[PDB]
This record gives sequence, C-alpha cells and structure tokens, in this order.
Amino acid sequence: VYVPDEWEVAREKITMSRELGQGSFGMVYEGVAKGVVKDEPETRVAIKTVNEAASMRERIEFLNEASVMKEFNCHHVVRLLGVVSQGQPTLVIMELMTRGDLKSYLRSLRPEMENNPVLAPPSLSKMIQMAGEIADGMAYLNANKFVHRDLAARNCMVAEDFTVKIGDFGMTRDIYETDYYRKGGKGLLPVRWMSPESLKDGVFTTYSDVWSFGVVLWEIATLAEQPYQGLSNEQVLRFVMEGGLLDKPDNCPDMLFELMRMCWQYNPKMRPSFLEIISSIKEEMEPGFREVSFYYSEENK
Ligand SMILES: O=C(c1ccc(F)nc1)N1CCC[C@H]1c1nc(Nc2cc(C3CC3)[nH]n2)c2cccn2n1
Repeated sequence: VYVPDEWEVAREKITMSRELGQGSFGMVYEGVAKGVVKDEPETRVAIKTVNEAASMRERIEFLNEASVMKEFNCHHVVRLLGVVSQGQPTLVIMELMTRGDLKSYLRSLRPEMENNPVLAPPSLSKMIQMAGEIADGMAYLNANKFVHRDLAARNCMVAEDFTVKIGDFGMTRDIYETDYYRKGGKGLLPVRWMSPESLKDGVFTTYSDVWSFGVVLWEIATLAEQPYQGLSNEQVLRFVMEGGLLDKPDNCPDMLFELMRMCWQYNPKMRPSFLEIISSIKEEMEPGFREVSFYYSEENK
C-alpha cells in the first residue's frame, strides 16, 4: 500500500544533523522540524530513515509499521510527529528523547571504577517516578486495546528532563540482541521478560505486560543487570515456568520488591492492572503527574 495522509510533512521543513544510532530500516538522526508541533517553527526531533539501498517493499513496510504510532497521544508514550513518504530518503519524524533508552541510561549509572567520585544509585523516589511513568504509558496503551509484548528497559526512553516514556514500537538496534531467544520458528522472543503462560503457549495479554513491568522495576533496582544472570536461556524457560522468581536486588526497598512480587504472581488474574499499580504509588509521583498523565485524564474511564 503506502497511502499519504495528514501526517505528511514537506521535506524542506526537516533538518537532520547528528546520528543517534542505527535502527532496523536505517540510521536514526537528531534534528529540527518546522510545523510538526502545531505551528512551532523549530522543534528538536528524532528522524528515522530507510537505508539508500532498501527496496520499495522495505520502504512501504517502514511507513506502515511506523504508522501504528499515529493512534497514540500520551505524555508517557514517545510521539510520532510526521511522515516524509514523498521522494527519498523516506523519513518518520518523532519526539526526541535526548537521554536514550532506559537500559543504556541505567547501565551508564553504574560506577566507572577508577577512583573518581560517583553519584549514589537512584533513590526509591526516583525509581517510583520512573515506575509510575512507565505504568501510565502502559495503562494508556491497554485502554487503547494494545498488548505490548516486549516491555523492557531497552524499550523505554528517557527525555531531557528524565521523564521515562514507552518507546517507538519494534525498534531493533543490535546492542540488546542477547535479550532475545528462539525456541521455535518465527519465535525470537524476550524470554527473561516473559510470564510463565507466554513461555508455555506464546500468548501475551495486559497481564503478561504487567509481569514484564515487574522485570523493568527489577532492571531499575539492579541498574539493568541481565535477569536470571546465572542461568542459560534454556534454564530461564524451565525456572520461570516452574514458579522460580528473581531475587530481591541488594539494597532494594521491600516496598519496590513487594510491587515486583505482585507483578510476578503465577496466576495472571492475581497480578495488579497498570491502573492498580499507579493507584498504589500516586501519592509518591511529582505533583505534575496529576496534569500530564493518562491516569488523571478524562480518557481514564
Ligand atoms: O535507543 C534507541 C531506541 C529508540 C526507541 C526505542 F523504543 N528503543 C531504543 N535508538 C533507536 C535508534 C537510535 C537510538 C537512540 N535514540 C535516541 N533518541 C530517540 C529515538 C526516537 C524515536 C526515533 C526513534 N526518539 N528519540 C537517543 C538519545 C540518545 C541516544 N539515543 N539513541
């Protein structure tokens, strides 16, 4: 297919500058755009591109995949701002998140270890604020009839002001490729982030997203260690399916671990919803959360 709509942006309104890094279809850049955020003449944006060698099938694929993001309008979900489908290079304009993916962010927080002072690990308040933002992006998606299937720190983005948001769907990368494993056929799956039921039948729901959310809290608490570190991909499958769980990270407040354990209930129906996760921590979120969140929006019921 490939049908241009109201998301179409004139190429002359875009300026690509520095590389952010490679995506599945090509290089992602930082840049500026005119008239993508209402009539703002200059908005710092992220620009997704298709490699110059790509085929017609590949460009149309990129446009249709990207286009799923058009439906969403949430402060805790990375925004699509525009599409450049007329002429080449094929572009998709998105909200810029200056601090990159949450897994790289958390790992950059680990001590350097060569005698210089270091910032103490994130406070429980800082962790709750990340949890609440992620959970809000996820509650908005669920209310919009979506099951994410790949919720993980590597798929959460960090803005200039440290706001965490659900990242652009299906971003491939290369850096976190070991976070995936194929037991079957077209089943290269994020096994260490999966619920016992999804590992059994390959079915994902809002409940299995809640399980992976608990894994994201553990990643936050461990500064993005590999979940089930001492185990091979095969051992993880058996260990999780048989009721095994991640250890309480060292120095992790019981309060944050209790929330992880709630997410990790063997029965999916016993796990809290994302609405329920937010309710339990709403008192702890920055006062601004009540004005920008899906949770506090008219759209929430
Ligand atoms: O880290 C990621 C990334 C993006 C989305 C996601 F869901 N998971 C990872 N990527 C993808 C390629 C470059 C690299 C990436 N992206 C950055 N910011 C982005 C990307 C986007 C939309 C265009 C994608 N908005 N802001 C960014 C800021 C600092 C370092 N990076 N690296």
